Amino acid sequence: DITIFSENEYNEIVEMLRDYSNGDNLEFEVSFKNINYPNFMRITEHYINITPENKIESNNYLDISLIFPDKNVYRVSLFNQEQIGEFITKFSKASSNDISRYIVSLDPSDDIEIVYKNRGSGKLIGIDNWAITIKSTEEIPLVAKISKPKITGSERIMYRYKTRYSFTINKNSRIDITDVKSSPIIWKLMTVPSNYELELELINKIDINTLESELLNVFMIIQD
Repeated sequence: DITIFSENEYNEIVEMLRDYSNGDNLEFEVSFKNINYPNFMRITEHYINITPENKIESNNYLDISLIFPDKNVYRVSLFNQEQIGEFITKFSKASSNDISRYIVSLDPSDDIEIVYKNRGSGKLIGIDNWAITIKSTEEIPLVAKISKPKITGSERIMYRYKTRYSFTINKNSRIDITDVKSSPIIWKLMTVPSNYELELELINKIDINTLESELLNVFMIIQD
């Protein structure tokens, strides 16, 4: 019998879980900090071997994030491997203004996912003793009427090439483990050293005690 949350953290997260179940397009995520390569290998191997095939989703994609002055983000995800290659080749010498103009011109499809991340609605709680962050953010999917944000020329761009493995451990939870190549420069991206991201993403609201037990299970895999 071991606890993750203190009394104040428990009560604040309970309110976050309530807000999550009540608001449209809200996501609830528990991000694990300082995941390195051997952790990545252990986690991926652990879940691939025991998770049923239809509950395993594997995706290679490029996330282009346009960060506006208000700190909000317009993010385009390209899933088609050839379009990723064409984008990298055609825009390697282009300016941020030229790239941003092309990014907002793209229309959503099965290979192109678009989302507007309202970081102002963001609620973030760090659990210092367990190196995790509990976050709830609004992510509005722009699918195929779309009213896109205006390009002024003061946008910052961040590129993230991701190799993601997603495991649906039950009806309300999903483990996302990702090998990420991050860079604000296009031609550098595919060769920059990988950072590793691990998250427990909710599909539906759960009791905080169920959240505690699920997080403890992930910590048990990570720990040496």
